[PDB]
Amino acid sequence: VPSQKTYQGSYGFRLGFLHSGTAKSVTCTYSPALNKMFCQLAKTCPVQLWVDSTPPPGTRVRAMAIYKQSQHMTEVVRRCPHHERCSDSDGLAPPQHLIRVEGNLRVEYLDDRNTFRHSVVVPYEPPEVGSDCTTIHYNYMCNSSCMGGMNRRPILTIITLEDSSGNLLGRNSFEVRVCACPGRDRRTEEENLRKK
Amino acid sequence: DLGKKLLEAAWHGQDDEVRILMANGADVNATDQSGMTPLHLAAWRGHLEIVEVLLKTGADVNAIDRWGKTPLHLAARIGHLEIVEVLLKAGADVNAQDKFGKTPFDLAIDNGNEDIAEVLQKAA
Ligand SMILES: [Zn+2]
Repeated sequence: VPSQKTYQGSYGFRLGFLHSGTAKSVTCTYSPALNKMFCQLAKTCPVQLWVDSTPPPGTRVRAMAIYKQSQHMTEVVRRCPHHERCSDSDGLAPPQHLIRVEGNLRVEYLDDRNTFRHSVVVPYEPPEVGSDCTTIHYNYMCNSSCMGGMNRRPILTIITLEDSSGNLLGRNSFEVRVCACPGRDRRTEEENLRKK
Repeated sequence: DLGKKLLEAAWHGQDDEVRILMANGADVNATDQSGMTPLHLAAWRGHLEIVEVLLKTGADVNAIDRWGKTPLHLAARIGHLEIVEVLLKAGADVNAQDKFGKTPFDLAIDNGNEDIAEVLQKAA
């Protein structure tokens, strides 16, 4: 069962997100109070890799979804049958994978031979000149509400920094809700947290 | 634990959340897994207003992380000029060496931050 434990590690690995607010038409927004991303289906979700020191060439960055609730954590997170069969692949992603990376021709998609879990992995590259972080553009390809799939169960995304052999260098995670109205839902869930 | 929440609020730049946490006395001296304080994190990300409120609140301007860096080290490395200026005014130690033997000036030089290196040398 995939670890979700924050592990900043020797390279001081953290995640950053944009400040996108809660307006009616927002497509991706991150709640620091909830450590939770709210986003629309198939829209660009920028995730920033911040490191205190640069990991070596050959380092890779893996993303994987798991169910947040203990009673569901052993079930593989997959797209629902409707979306698996709707012929919407970009030509790189297998149609069953929930998480895609856009804009990177070196992306690789893994179906674990033993656990059957899906993940998507790109080579780590240092920030561009002038930039302080490396940005990966993720897409989530089912709504949280998809009945044949996540069926309204919250998920976590786990981002792992790995060496070329798959050994752990660092780990971070965040909750995700994929929904029609991310701004509205972020505003609602943040108001609920204030009450509890 | 309000210290852990303040670390993450300072890192993500949530001014309103930082204000609420500090209004509840969240520990400004809390440290994350890398030994960074809220002041370190805001100095790294470039959140000037959060840096300033932490300095008004008894945060140790010269706290060191697990690699020996102070907040001024981070601001000098990344290139946050206004934060460098306010850290210096608050008593940041220009001579502090991290575990690579580097002062903030050295990190400014190493990262091509010319204007900050000039500021730091005049304050040496
Ligand atoms: Zn679906």
